[PDB]
Amino acid sequence: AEIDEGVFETTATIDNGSFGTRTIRFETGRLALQAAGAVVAYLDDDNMLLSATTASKNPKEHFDFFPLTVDVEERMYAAGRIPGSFFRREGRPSTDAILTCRLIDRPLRPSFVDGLRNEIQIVVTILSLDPGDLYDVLAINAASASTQLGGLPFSGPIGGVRVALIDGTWVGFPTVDQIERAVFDMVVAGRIVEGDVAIMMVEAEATENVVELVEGGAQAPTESVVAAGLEAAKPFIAALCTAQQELADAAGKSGKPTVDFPVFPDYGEDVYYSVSSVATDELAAALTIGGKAERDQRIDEIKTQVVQRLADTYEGREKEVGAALRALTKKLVRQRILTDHFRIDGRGITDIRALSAEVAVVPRAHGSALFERGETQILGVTTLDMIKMAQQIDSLGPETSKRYMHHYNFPPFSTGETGRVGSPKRREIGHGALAERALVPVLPSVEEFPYAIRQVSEALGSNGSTSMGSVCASTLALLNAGVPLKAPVAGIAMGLVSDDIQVEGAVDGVVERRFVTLTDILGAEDAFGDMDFKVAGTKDFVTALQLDTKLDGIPSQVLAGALEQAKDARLTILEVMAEAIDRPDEMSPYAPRVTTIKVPVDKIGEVIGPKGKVINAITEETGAQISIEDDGTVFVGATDGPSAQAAIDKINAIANPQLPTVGERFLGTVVKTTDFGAFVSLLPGRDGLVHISKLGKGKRIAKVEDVVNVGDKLRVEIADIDKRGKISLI
Amino acid sequence: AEIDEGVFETTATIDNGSFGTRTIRFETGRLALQAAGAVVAYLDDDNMLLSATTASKNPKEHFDFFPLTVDVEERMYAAGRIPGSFFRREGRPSTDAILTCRLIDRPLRPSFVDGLRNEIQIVVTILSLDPGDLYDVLAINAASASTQLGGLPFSGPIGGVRVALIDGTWVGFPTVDQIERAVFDMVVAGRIVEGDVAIMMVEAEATENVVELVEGGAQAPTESVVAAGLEAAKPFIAALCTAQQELADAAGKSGKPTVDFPVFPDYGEDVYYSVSSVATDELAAALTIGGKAERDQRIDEIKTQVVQRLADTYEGREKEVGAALRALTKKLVRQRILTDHFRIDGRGITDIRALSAEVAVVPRAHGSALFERGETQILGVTTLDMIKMAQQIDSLGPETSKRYMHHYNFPPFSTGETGRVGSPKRREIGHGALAERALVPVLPSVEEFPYAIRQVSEALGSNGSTSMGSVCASTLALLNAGVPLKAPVAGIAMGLVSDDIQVEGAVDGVVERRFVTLTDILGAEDAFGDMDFKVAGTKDFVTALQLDTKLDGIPSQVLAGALEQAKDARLTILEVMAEAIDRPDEMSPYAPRVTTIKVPVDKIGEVIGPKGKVINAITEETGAQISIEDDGTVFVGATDGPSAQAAIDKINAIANPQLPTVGERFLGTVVKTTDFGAFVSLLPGRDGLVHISKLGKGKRIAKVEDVVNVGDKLRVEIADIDKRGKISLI
Amino acid sequence: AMGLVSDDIQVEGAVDGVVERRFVTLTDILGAEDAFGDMDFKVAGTKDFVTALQLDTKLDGIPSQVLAGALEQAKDARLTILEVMAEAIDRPDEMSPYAPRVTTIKVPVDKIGEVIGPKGKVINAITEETGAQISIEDDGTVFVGATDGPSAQAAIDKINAIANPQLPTVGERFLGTVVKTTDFGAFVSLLPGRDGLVHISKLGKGKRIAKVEDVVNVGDKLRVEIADIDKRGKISLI
Repeated sequence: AEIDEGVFETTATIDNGSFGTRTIRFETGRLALQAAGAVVAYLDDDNMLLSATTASKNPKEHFDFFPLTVDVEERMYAAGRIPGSFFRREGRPSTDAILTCRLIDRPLRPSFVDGLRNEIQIVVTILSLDPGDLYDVLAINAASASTQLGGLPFSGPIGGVRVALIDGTWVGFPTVDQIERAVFDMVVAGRIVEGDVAIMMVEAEATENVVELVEGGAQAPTESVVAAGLEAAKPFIAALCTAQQELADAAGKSGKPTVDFPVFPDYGEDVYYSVSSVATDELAAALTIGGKAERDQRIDEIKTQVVQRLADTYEGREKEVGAALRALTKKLVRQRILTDHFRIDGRGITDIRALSAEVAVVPRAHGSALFERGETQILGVTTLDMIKMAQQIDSLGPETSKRYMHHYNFPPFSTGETGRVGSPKRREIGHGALAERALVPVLPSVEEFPYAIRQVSEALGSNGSTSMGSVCASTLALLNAGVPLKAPVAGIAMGLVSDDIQVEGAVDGVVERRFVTLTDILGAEDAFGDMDFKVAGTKDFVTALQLDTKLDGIPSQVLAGALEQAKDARLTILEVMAEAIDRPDEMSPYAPRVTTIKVPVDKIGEVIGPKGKVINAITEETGAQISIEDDGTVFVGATDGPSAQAAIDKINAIANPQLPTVGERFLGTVVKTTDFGAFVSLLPGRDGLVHISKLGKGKRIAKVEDVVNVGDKLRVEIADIDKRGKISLI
Repeated sequence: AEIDEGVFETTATIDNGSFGTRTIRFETGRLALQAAGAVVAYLDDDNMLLSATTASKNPKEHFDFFPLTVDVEERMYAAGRIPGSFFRREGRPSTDAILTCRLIDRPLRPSFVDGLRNEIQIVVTILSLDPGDLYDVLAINAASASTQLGGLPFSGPIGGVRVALIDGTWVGFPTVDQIERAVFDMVVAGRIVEGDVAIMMVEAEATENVVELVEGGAQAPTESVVAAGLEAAKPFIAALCTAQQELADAAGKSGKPTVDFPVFPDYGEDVYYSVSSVATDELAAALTIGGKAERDQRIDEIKTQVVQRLADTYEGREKEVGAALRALTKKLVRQRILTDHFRIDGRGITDIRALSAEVAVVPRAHGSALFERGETQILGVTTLDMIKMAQQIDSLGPETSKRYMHHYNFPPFSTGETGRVGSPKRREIGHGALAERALVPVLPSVEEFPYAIRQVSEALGSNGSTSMGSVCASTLALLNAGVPLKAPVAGIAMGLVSDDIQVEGAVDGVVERRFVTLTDILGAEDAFGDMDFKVAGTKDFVTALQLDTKLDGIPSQVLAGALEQAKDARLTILEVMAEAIDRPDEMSPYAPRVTTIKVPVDKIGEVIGPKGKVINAITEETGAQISIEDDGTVFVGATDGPSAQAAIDKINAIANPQLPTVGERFLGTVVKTTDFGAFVSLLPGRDGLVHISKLGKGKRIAKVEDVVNVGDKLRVEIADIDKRGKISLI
Repeated sequence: AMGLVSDDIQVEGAVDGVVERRFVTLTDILGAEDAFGDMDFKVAGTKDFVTALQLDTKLDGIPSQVLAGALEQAKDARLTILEVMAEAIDRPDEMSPYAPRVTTIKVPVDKIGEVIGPKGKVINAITEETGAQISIEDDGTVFVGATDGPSAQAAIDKINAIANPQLPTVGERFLGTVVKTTDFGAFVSLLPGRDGLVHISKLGKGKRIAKVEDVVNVGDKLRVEIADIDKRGKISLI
């Protein structure tokens, strides 16, 4: 066992009520000795991931941001399988790997000492994944433990758990079974400070059967239930963080940092003091008028005047004074928004910016959308095709066949600046994943609507948040394409500014926490904002959330009000949508007309046979571009409507030995006809059953050469064909 | 022939005894006129490669190493075939191309003028490759000729041949047939200096059936036969290098270079004199204590004092100072490892550094290994799967279907420095290929153990040599995986330094040639070493070897002793290794439990025709999807223990039932009937036949139902036992 | 490739203006000539008709009268290089044995369905047993292939010995042996993938059958003779 010193193990016990108990263990020191921090993780004792963070000794100069680059080596051998690629090796990390990478990276950057320059990378390699489990929460927990153990400057460990509303109860670290049983899952990452846990980050979800459960008996996910879920997630985070700190202080490390890290602040305190003291009041006075027409030009001219005024004094320093002006205008806009609460546009705080939506723009495509909310412009397009082609990833997760894949784009010409175009970055994948995760539950079932949907959310220009516009374009396109949505979906971005300055407060202690939740966020608004939710859902139940608290948010009182404002914005957006388009439109004939049919499973051997030919010939000659389906039950389709109907008739005629019903005719492949009998060579192995006396009128033949006379008028017609499957007359 | 004025050609003849003679020819000037070097190569007038070397005129400053970038354009059209990729074009060079790239790049860097910075690239393209031939040795020979002809600063031409021991005889440049017949194939590359050949590189091998040949009558490949192979390869190298030299000096070139090359010495001569003078004997005396604790403190003390007596004196020159310190340090440690006969560890030379091994670490995977030799900690995991999926590369080489693929990993957090994780570099591929080539001979055959083995050698912190640890972890993962290895195999890196020192001699200079063979290598040890083997083999016969002599090694007396030291090291490894685990373990349930069965090929098309369907559907309804392969092997997905056991049981009881006996009662049914008879399908392996004439008990029978009415029991009765053993139903 | 330079200069003329547009079309281009050139064609074609062009006017070219002459110069150079061609090689050479000699045949759709049909595992079995890969489409064309030239002659031999047996001459008889028979008929592999029938007229060679068990036994002697063979690859027995 642990006979040697250096392998420090701990436990993280979670009850999860009466739905089973799972244990989480962190063991350090046995592996990856050289890396600064080598914690591993255990769930149920059948899950194993190893985390490691390594600090570059040589500091970086040309960098100006924090170069924290996280990555997950999602090795294929954790489950008992071999990669299916042409090279038999894991390639570039898949979509789920990049999603988990963004999941781990997001609640780590704010919790770092400002202005760190030495390159820091966190590696989380997967080693064993039981089926039905997700490698998200314990991965981020392990990474937090790893960066904690290494002695890096870190503001305490962060825990991460998944909760799920299953039958009115929340469970931690659920498996796929309860995830299907539950109606609403979210990940929650947080840190405890001063004895209270603060929700650093939460990424929500709606399952693939939430509508059925809500109709079948459940509670509609709303602000109350998500608040309850946060409350239920708090104790699990507390337990995880306590376990992490027990591990950290057990090793005797994470106390005094033996290795110091040179910090690179953007601006000095002296230049800050000088700039603020020389330009504290005139800039505020010029801002307070808010001309809304030339106020911007006035503020630029103040920046120019101040920078020429204090650029002669100090030579060779340019960026720091710009950052100092940024911080100045920062403090002024926050005090202004906490005292009189004006937005950059100058209008109210509880009203959405002007918007407009158009439908049926792209001519040939099966759908279109021009959701044009203010400056943000998003174009969405559907492309319906046969269930033959769809997302078919292979990875450690249990997901195998994605019917609905939601691509995305951030072309450089949209933002207003140049840049290379090619493989999308991680932000693109994250936003597209959020859009798909938000729009999945309302999409219809497979059986009612057997089709493959692909949605591309082109971004034709964007100022701030742009994923919600992508969701709106996606729903517009889905209704225009003919997909029978259960309920149109919509999204909106929700900001919030904290209270850093009180009312005067020289002798009076009062905290006017005027938690202004701005109805929408601009790029500058997100720059000087402190909070963001970006919720999205239908009229009744939310679908996605993304909260990225910097620190010590914990409103616990106005979160309901912010959710209510988001809900009001969502209903306004949906009302404008309904004024634009309301009901699922008729399906446009340019799409392939695939009509489902029902056949017995054992009868497929007669329908398709041993993967036979002639199917491609009929595809070329008529347009029956159907191929071998994985499910077996074949749904043939054709692009043109009349062609689709003709295909239905001819395949229904050729594939089956159809009963001689009323008006039934036989149209097969007649290659040979002879007079010494008859043969139906439909498919090898089996032959069409015939009756000897119903064809020969109860008379036999002796010879073919002499007996068969030239002149035999064959007035032979079948009278009755029964379904017994044998030959017997009276 | 001389078919042009200015095109010079020559020959390279080899006897190869009675196993055929293959002429080798190089002709220059006919192709690639513009590049500085235009050598092409011929083997048996049916193999063609063209080698070119181009020197960049503009010097490179920011570079500090030698930027010799070599690459082989393994053009797919050398054989008569088209690339099978989605774009019909050769993509990134395949594994064998990278292997040849490392094969050529390895014994060229030492044979260059020190401190060269001008970019030099060698391109070796393929044009024709007869099947059964390997494009390795003539490629490096042609590249050597190309670099010699171009007038580049070069030590001298190098020759390389592939020599294989067959039936006690060595044959150079063999085809695949003799290679399969042979038991040991070696590629030797070296130059000739002062009239004597010097072996500059060796890369050994063991064939795919070496053990069966050696047990069928042969000699076990040992140290003596390795020395014999080196001796037999010497004349071929001599002849090849002679041909290269006559080709070069025939052109009138390769004497005084018209084009000169400016060099960038690492450290200056004067700074070397200064550093030596200030730290001649003080540094030696300080290091003589061998404290091994504060040595870093005192060398940094020397560094700071060197700063304060030279950096003020000489400014703008800092890196070459440190180069001087490290060169002088390597000089002292070399002379001391000669005189005092001790290494960095401080203990005996013929002593293996501490080690430990563990088994069954990764829970879910089919195997594991924690070979933890000192600092270099390595991990290995097996993953058994079906034959249908495996490596199926297409290239010029005759290898098509690879069963055992041995991946490798060098994650950045291992060494303790940051890095970019993604596509592996050339060193990763080279080490992984060496490991796979060392392990392949002992792995069992297809028929006894039909499985697809894929193993990854994760590196969890490595200091110096790490491929041998990968091989050890490989044999552990295979042993724990359940595959019956013929004999476990390991290997230990072998170090050795030359002797520039003398026996005292205050006035004369003598030769004291005590070749101390370091039995383990650290990174610094190989940095200031001159000899490294990395041998690996079982108790009886070696499998791999990698010799990389710096220059003028030619021991010829102690190579056997060093190999015996390696033999003792690997015997100690294997003893501890068996102390860890000895015999192949029982097969783990999580693996796909495949059984072995045989079927008539001609008879599959009657009842086994469905194959891809029907059976899969029913066994998925019963909960075990089976991917039955056409070869007869039962490829079934065996995930759960009880499920897998029931699956293999039903399969064994359904596909190969115990052969029927007289008196067995089973109730079958007929499904097909026509005018020419009826097919009876009861069991595979015997197609029973029935008729209607015998159904009348030796009397004419027009109808059957007329005799039997309701209430009669159709008990299967043994009416009579005839000598023919043929009966009919009732 | 044809390259020309525009005459931006006049004949002296400090004040005189003469349009002496010496549009010199350089018949061959070097790298430096392209660098300081002003016109690129890269025209290519056969003796009769051109195929490709690539025009790269820098600025204000519009010759409209000397492009014809440039094309004639290109045609002359093309004819010269094609004469050098003809001196080098003239007619398509012999089809090299090393490359895969694939020979095609044309048969109707009915022949395809009988021989292979739905492309089951029989195609793979034939490929493994002989070494010939066959790609068949129902568009009317029949591609039958084998990589090696010897494999190709083996494949054509099997096709023209199974589908198209040679018609025997007068006086020759062939004696064959069967490995397993039946009573319903013979499982002779005249057409793969299909089993025929033997009529009641020729079962007894003109003899009626009276008793099944008492007289007729299993293991009797039966001879088969060909009636007629067509060139369509059929074996019609009546």
